[PDB]
Amino acid sequence: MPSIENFLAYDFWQYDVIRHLFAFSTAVFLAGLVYFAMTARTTAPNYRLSANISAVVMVSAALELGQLWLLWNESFQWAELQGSFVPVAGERFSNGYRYMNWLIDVPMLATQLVVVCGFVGTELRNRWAKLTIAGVLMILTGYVGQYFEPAVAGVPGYEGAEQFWIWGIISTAFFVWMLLILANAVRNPQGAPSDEVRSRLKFCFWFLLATWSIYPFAYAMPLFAPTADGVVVRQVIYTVADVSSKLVFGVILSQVALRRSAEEGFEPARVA
Amino acid sequence: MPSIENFLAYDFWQYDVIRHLFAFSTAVFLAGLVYFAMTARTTAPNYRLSANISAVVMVSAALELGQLWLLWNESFQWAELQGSFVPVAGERFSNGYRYMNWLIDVPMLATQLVVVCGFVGTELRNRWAKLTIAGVLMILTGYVGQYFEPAVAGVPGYEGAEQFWIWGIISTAFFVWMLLILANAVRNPQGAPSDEVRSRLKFCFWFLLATWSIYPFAYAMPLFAPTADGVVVRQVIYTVADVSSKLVFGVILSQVALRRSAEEGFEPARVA
Amino acid sequence: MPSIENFLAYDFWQYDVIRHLFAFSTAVFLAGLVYFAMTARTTAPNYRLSANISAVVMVSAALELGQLWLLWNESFQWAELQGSFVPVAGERFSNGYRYMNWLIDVPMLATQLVVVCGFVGTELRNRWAKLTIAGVLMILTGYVGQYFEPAVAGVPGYEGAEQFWIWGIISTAFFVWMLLILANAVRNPQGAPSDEVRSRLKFCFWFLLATWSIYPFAYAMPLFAPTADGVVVRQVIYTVADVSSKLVFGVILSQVALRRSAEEGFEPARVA
Amino acid sequence: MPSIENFLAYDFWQYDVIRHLFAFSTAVFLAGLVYFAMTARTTAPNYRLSANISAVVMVSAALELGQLWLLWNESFQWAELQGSFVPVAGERFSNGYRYMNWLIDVPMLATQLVVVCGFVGTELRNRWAKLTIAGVLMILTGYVGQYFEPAVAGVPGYEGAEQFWIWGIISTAFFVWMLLILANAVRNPQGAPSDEVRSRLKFCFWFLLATWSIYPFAYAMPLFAPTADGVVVRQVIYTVADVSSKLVFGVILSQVALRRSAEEGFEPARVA
Amino acid sequence: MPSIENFLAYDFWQYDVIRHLFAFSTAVFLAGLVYFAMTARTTAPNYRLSANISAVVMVSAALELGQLWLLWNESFQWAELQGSFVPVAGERFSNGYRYMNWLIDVPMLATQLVVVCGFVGTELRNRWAKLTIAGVLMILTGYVGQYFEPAVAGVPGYEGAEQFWIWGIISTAFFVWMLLILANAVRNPQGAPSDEVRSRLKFCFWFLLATWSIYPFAYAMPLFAPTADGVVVRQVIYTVADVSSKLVFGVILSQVALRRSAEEGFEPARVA
Ligand SMILES: CCCCCCCCCCCCO[C@@H]1O[C@H](CO)[C@@H](O[C@H]2O[C@H](CO)[C@@H](O)[C@H](O)[C@H]2O)[C@H](O)[C@H]1O
Ligand SMILES: CCCCCCCCCCCCO[C@@H]1O[C@H](CO)[C@@H](O[C@H]2O[C@H](CO)[C@@H](O)[C@H](O)[C@H]2O)[C@H](O)[C@H]1O
Ligand SMILES: CCCCCCCCCCCCO[C@@H]1O[C@H](CO)[C@@H](O[C@H]2O[C@H](CO)[C@@H](O)[C@H](O)[C@H]2O)[C@H](O)[C@H]1O
Ligand SMILES: CCCCCCCCCCCCO[C@@H]1O[C@H](CO)[C@@H](O[C@H]2O[C@H](CO)[C@@H](O)[C@H](O)[C@H]2O)[C@H](O)[C@H]1O
Ligand SMILES: CCCCCCCCCCCCO[C@@H]1O[C@H](CO)[C@@H](O[C@H]2O[C@H](CO)[C@@H](O)[C@H](O)[C@H]2O)[C@H](O)[C@H]1O
Repeated sequence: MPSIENFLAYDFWQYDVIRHLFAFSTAVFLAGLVYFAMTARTTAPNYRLSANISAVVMVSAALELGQLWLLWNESFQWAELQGSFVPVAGERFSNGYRYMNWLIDVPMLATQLVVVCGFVGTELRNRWAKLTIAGVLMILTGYVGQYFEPAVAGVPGYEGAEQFWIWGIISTAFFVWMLLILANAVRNPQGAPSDEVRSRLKFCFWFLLATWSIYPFAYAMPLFAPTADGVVVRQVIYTVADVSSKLVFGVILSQVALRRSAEEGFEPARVA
Repeated sequence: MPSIENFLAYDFWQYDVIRHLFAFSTAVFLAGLVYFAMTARTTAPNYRLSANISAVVMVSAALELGQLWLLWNESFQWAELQGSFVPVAGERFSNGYRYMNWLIDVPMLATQLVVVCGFVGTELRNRWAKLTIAGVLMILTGYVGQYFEPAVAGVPGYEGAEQFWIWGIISTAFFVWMLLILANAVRNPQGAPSDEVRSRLKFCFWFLLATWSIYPFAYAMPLFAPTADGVVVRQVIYTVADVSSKLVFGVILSQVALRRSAEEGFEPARVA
Repeated sequence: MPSIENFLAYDFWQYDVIRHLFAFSTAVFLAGLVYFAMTARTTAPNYRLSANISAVVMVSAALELGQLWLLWNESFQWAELQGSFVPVAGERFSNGYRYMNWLIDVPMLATQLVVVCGFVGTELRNRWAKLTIAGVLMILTGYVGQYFEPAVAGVPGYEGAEQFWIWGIISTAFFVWMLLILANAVRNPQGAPSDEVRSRLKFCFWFLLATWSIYPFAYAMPLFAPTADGVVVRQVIYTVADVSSKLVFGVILSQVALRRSAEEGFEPARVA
Repeated sequence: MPSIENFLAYDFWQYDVIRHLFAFSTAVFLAGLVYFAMTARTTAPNYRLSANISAVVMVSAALELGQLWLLWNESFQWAELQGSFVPVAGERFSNGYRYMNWLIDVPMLATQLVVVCGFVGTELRNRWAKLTIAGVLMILTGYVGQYFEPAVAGVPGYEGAEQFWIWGIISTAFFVWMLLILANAVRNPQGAPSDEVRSRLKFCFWFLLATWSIYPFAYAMPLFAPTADGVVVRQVIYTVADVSSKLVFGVILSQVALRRSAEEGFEPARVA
Repeated sequence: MPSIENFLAYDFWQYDVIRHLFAFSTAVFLAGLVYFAMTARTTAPNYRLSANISAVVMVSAALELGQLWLLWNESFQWAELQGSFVPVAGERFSNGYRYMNWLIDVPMLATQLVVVCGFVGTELRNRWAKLTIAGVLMILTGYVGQYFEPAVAGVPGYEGAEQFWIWGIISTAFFVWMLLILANAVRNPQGAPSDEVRSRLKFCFWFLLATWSIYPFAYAMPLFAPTADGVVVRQVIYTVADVSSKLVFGVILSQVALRRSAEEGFEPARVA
C-alpha cells in the first residue's frame, strides 16, 4: 500500500520543508563522503577499516536521500486553485526507498564500532555475521510492516492494521539483539584500550542507541499523527536521525579511532 | 507562503541573469572543491582540518546552488505573447532551498576560523558547539521568517507581515552571538602566532563579518523592492555573498593556515 | 520480444520493491567502488591487478543497475482506477540491459580469481583469453534466448518458445567450460601458496560457482512463474546474485590477495 | 533581449553541428580536468598554483559548455513539415550562459601566466587584483551589450542597436588594459629565467592574445551575419577559441612551468 | 540530412540491442577511466604521458557514447499498434555525435603510440602536429560526407549521393597519411628498445590499423545495407571498434610502456 504521505495535500511550507530536508541530507552525505575520503589515511591501518566504512556509508546514504528527493519532487505538483501540493496522477511516493539502503548502513555502522573496539579476524567476522543477520531481519521485517501504514492510519478502504504491529514488534526484537551484540563488544574492547578509550567506546554505543531509537518512532508516526504536519515532523526526525546516526557518529568514532591509533604510536595520528 | 519571486513576471534579461547567476555559482563551488581537494596536503596537519572544512563547504554550496538553478528553470516558462518568463502551473520556486544548506556552511565556516586561530581539543569542541547552536538558531529562525515574504511585500491576500519582522529580529540576535564567539577567538589566538598571523586572523574576522552581513539585507529585500528588478538585485547580492563568504574566505583563510604551518616548520608549507 | 515484465500489472508493493532493489544495487556498487578504490594499495603489486579489477567491475555493475532503475521508472506508471502500476505507452522495459554489462563483469571476475591463484604473463593471458571467449559466448547465447521469454511464458501471439531452450542449453555448455577453466586454476595455484591460501582459493571457486548458478535460474523464471510475484522473486534473486557475485566475492578475494601479499612480505599487507 | 539564435530556423545539419560542438567542448574540458589533475604534482611547488588553476578552469569551462548544450537541446525541436529545428514555445536560448563563467576563466587564465612568470606574494596579489578588476569589467560590459543583439541584427521590433556598440567598445578598453598588465609581466619575468623560458613566456602571451581576440569577433557576428549559417560559424569560432584559450594554453603553460621547475632542480620535473 | 537510422522502424530487439550497445560502451569507458587512473603511476615518468592519454581518451569516449545513448532513447518511442520503435516527432537521431569526439580520440591514440616508441621533445611535437592535422582532416572530411547518407541509401527526395563518395575518398587519403606517419615511428623506435619491445610496437601498429579500418566500413554501411538490420550491424561494429581501438589498445600499449619502464630500471614497473 502507498505511504501515508500520498493521502495528504500540503501547504506550500509543508511540501517545501520536506523537499529542503531531502536536499539538505543528500548534501550532508556527499560532503561527509569527501571528508571521510580526505581523512582516512590519518587512522592507523589496524583501524582504517572503520574509516573506510564511513565513506561507504556516506555513499549509500547520499543515494538513499537523493532518490527520496527525486521521488518527492515527482510525486506531487502545485495546484493554484487549492494552493496545495497534491499527488500527481501517474506517480506515488514511497517512504520505503530508505529501508533498502539501511541494509547497507545498519550492519556497516555497527561493524565499524566493533572494528574500533579492536576485534580482528575471526572475532570480527563472527560479530559482523551476527550483526548482519540481526540487521537484515530487523530491516526486512520493518519494511513489510511499513506497507500497511495507510491501514493503521485509517485511510478508508485499507485493511491490515494488525500487520503494522506484528511486523514492527518482530522488527524490534531484532533491534534488541543487535544492541546486545554491540553492548558486549564495547564492554569487552580489545588491545588494552586506555580508560579514556574505554569511556569513548561506551559513549559511542549510547550515541548509537539513542540515534537508532528515533527510527522506530518515525515508523509509528502514521499511528499517532497521520496528517501533513505529521509527515513534516516524521521527515524532520528522520533527518535528525540520519545525520546523527551516520555522519555525526562517524566523526565521533573517527576520534576514538585516532586516539587508539596514536596510543599505538601511529605517527600520522600523533602529528594531529 | 511561496517566495516573492513567484508573484512576478520577468523580461528575458531578468530571468536570464538569474539563471546565469545560479549556474555561475554552482561552477565556482565545484571548481573550488577541486582546488581545496588539490591543495589540502600543503597545510600542516594541525591546521589541516581547516583545509578539509573548505572542501566540505564547497560540496554543500555547489548542491545548494545547483538545486536552485534546477528549480528556477522548472518554475517558469517563456510566454511569447507576454514576452516574459512566467510562473509554470505545477511548480513554485522557493528561495529557501538555500537556508537549509546554510546549516552546514555557517557553523563550518566559523569553525575553520577557530581551527586556524589554534584552538584544539575541548576548547575547539566547546567553541564548535556554541557556534553550531548559535548558527542553527539564527538560520532556523530566519527560515521561518522568509515563509512570510509575500505578506511583507503586500501581495494581496497574504497576511502575517509581522512574522517577517519577529523572526528576522530573533535571527539577528543569534547572529550577534556568533560574532561575539568568533571575535573572542581571533582576539585570543593560540600557539604564539606572529604579529602578522595575529593581523591576518583579525582581517579574516572582519571579512567574515562584512560578507555575512549581506545575507540579512537579501532577507529584507521583499520589503524594499518586491519587483523583478528587486529579485534580480537580491540574487546578485546573494551571489556576491556566497562566493565571498565561502570561496574567497576559504582562500584567505588557507593563506593564514599556510603561514602558521610554515612558522611551525611544516616543510611542504615552506617550499611554497 | 519485450520482457515478461511488460505483460503484467503491479500492486503498489510489487512495483515498489523492484524499484527499491534496483536502487539498492546501484548504491551497493557505487559504495563498493569507493571501497575498492580506497583499499587497492594495501595489496602487493603482483596481486594488485585483482584489486583494480574489482573497482572496474563495480563501475560496470553500478551503471548496469542504474540503467535498469531508470528504465523501470520510465516504463510503468500508476493508475488509480486499477490501483496498479501499468506499462506506459511509449516505453518497454528490457531485462536485457543487464546481459550486455555481464560481458565486462563475467570475464573480469573470473580473471581476478586467476590473478590471485598466482598466474602471470602468458599463462595469465592464455587463461584470460579462454575465459573471455567462454564468457562472451555464454552471455551472447543467453541474450538471444531471453528475447523469447514472452513466448515461453505463453503470452498470446508470441511464438518461438523452443528458442528459449536451445539458446539456454547452449549458454549452459559455455558456463560449464568456464567452470572447468577456473577449477583447473584454483587446483593448481602458483607461487607456493600456504595450505590456508590453498583452501581460501577453493572456497572462492565454490562461492563463484554457487552465486553464478542463480543467474540460470533467474533466466528460467518466466517458465516457472510468469506473474508479477514471479517478476518480484526474479528481481530479488538477481539482486542477491549481483551483490554476492560481484561485491561479496570481491571482498573475499581481497582477503586472499592480502594473505598472499603478506606471506610474500608486503609490509602494507602485514601492518593490516 | 533573446539571442539572435532564437530568431532563426535550422537545417538538420546547422542544428546538429552546433549540438555536436557543445558536446565536444564539454568532453574536451572534462578530459582536460582529468589530465591536469593527473599531472599537477610534476610541477615544482612554487609553480604548482598554475597547475591547479588549470584544473579549476577546466571545471568552470566544462559546466559552461554543458549548460549551453542542455539549453540548446531544450530550446529547439524538429518540425518535419518544415524539415527544420525550430524554437520551442516555452524556452529561449541564451548565448550568455558563457559570459558569466568567463568571470572565473579570464582572470584565472591571466593569473596563471603571471604565476609562471615568477611573481609571488604581494606582487602576485597586486597583479591578480588588477587583472580581476580589468577582467570582470570587460566581461560585465560585454554581457550587457550582448543583450542587444536582436536589435543590431535588425530583427523587427527590437531597438537599442547603439547599446551593442557602446558596451562592446567599453568592453574592449578593459581588454586592452588586461593585455597591458600581462605584457608587462612577461617582459619582466622573475627568478632569473633562462632565455628559453624568457621566449616561451612571450609566446604564451601572444598565444593568449591571439586566442582571446576571437571572442570580440564572435561578439560582433550578429552584425555581420545574422543567419543560421552565421550562428554556425559563430559557434565554431567560439569552440576553437575555448579549446585554445583554455586547454591548449594550459598545456603550453604547463610546459614552461615544467622547464622552470627543472631549472630550479625539481626532481620530478627532471625525471620527465 | 538526418542519419539513415531515422528513416526506419525497429523491432523490439533491433532497438533494444542498440540501446544496450550504447549503454555497454559508456560503461566500458567509465570503467576504463577508473583503471587507467588507478594504474598510471606504475609506468616510468618518461612514458607516463601515454598512461595519461589513455585516461583522457576514456573520458572522451564515455561522453561520446553516453550522448548517443541519450539521443537514441530520445529519438524513438514504442508504438504498440505497429509493435515497433518509431521516430518521435520533435527529435532526430544523429550518428555524427561520434565524429566530433574522434577529434580528441584519434590524434591522442596515435600520439600515445609515438610516446611509447620513445620520441620526445621536438620530435614528439612534430609527429603530434602531423598526426593532429592528418587526423582532423580525415575526421572533418568524413563528417561532411555522413550528412549525405539518406541520399546514398536512396531515401526518396534526398540528393547528393556523390557527396558521400567524394568526402569519404578524401577522408581515406588522410587516413593513409596518418598510417604512414605511425608506420614510420614504430619502425624507428627510440631509446634502444629490446627486440621484444621492437616487436610489441609493431603489433600495436597493426592492431591500430585493423581496428581503425572498421570505421570506414561502418561509414559505407548505408550503401550496402540501409535497413534496421543494417543499422543493428553497423552499431555492433562501431562497438567492437570503439572498445578495441580505445580500451583494448590502451591496455596493450600499457603493457609495452611497462616493459620499457622496467628495462630502464623503473622499480614500480619491475615489482610488477
Ligand atoms: C574557483 C576556485 C578558485 C580558486 C583559485 C585560487 C587562486 C587565486 C589566487 C589569487 C592570487 C592571490 O595571491 C596568491 O594566492 C595564492 C593562493 O592562495 C597564494 O599561493 C599559496 O598557496 C598555493 C596553494 O596552496 C601555493 O602553491 C603557493 O605557493 C602559495 O604561495 C599566493 O601566496 C598569493 O600571493
Ligand atoms: C559534513 C562533513 C563533516 C564535517 C566534519 C567537521 C568536523 C569538525 C567538527 C567538530 C569539531 C569539534 O571536534 C573536533 O573535531 C575534529 C574532527 O573530528 C577533531 O580533529 C581531529 O581529526 C582531524 C581529522 O582527522 C585532524 O586533522 C585533527 O588534527 C584532529 O584533532 C578535533 O580534535 C575535535 O576537537
Ligand atoms: C574495462 C577496463 C579494463 C580492464 C583491464 C583488465 C585487463 C587485465 C586482463 C588481461 C590479462 C591479460 O594479461 C595481463 O594483463 C595485465 C594488465 O595489462 C598485465 O598486468 C600488468 O599491468 C598491471 C597494471 O599496470 C600490473 O599490476 C601487473 O602486475 C602487470 O603485470 C599482465 O602482465 C598481463 O599478463
Ligand atoms: C559495499 C562496501 C563493501 C565493503 C564493506 C566492508 C566489508 C568488510 C566487512 C567486515 C567483514 C568481516 O571480515 C573482515 O573483513 C575485513 C575487510 O575485508 C578484513 O579487513 C582486512 O582488509 C582491510 C582492507 O584492506 C584492512 O584494513 C584490514 O586491516 C584487514 O584485516 C578483516 O580482516 C575481516 O575479518
Ligand atoms: C584533451 C585534454 C587533455 C589533452 C592533453 C594531451 C597532451 C598531448 C601533448 C601533445 C604533444 C606535444 O608535445 C609534448 O607535450 C607533452 C605534454 O605537455 C610534453 O610532456 C611533458 O609533460 C608530461 C606531463 O607533465 C610529462 O610526462 C612529459 O615527460 C613531459 O615531457 C612533451 O614534452 C611535449 O613534447
